[PDB]
Amino acid sequence: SMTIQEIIQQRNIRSLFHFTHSDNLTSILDNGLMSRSELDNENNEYNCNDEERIDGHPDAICLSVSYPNAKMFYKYRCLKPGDWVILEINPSVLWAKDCAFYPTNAASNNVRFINLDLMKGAEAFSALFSENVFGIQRDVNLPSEYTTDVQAAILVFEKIPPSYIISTFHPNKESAEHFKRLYPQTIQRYYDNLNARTLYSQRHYYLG
DNA sequence: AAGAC
Ligand SMILES: NC(=O)c1cccnc1
Repeated sequence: SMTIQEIIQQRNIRSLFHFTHSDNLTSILDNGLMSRSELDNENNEYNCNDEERIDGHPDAICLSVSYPNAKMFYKYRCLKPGDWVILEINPSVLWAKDCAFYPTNAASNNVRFINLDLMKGAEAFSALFSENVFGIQRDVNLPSEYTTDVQAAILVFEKIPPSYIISTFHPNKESAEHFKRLYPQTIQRYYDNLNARTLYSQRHYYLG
């Protein structure tokens, strides 16, 4: 059976993504990504989105494969003013860290009741690219690196050190420059015109 | 363009 690494190679996956409010970025670039449970245990300040955590795994960090969860992301941009950023993360996390793989949002009733052990591993990862995910039929032109359902999720049950963050995307140049000054060894990227296909876009538009 | 229960 194919390994996680083999699937990455075959599908041309190059990026994992994690959106977050800019309020969190200093702390993430300093300390790495941490779960809600761990931030609470360390008494670290953070700005979270979800007030329910219906997934049931507050000790896990949520990532996306190849494109952010543009639906949940846009919701929280409407609800929380200020700049949002998108962390780009090495696909190596998928094998190097303790990951569970979900073909849709990890809070969905379609996936959250399954034995967590069945969601680890290459078989669970391959399911993110299935021809039909709980009624979403994969488009025949969707490129190989994209999940069938834009909300497909990775839950990472340990910390992600900042060396796995390969770049960070900003919604304006000033935001990127601010963080570049503070973190000169890191890559801080930005869009000048947000009227464009950007990682802030819905995926169907981005790939259109 | 607005998850999840
Ligand atoms: N922060 C994230 O990128 C995220 C959160 C919830 C679901 N999928 C991704």
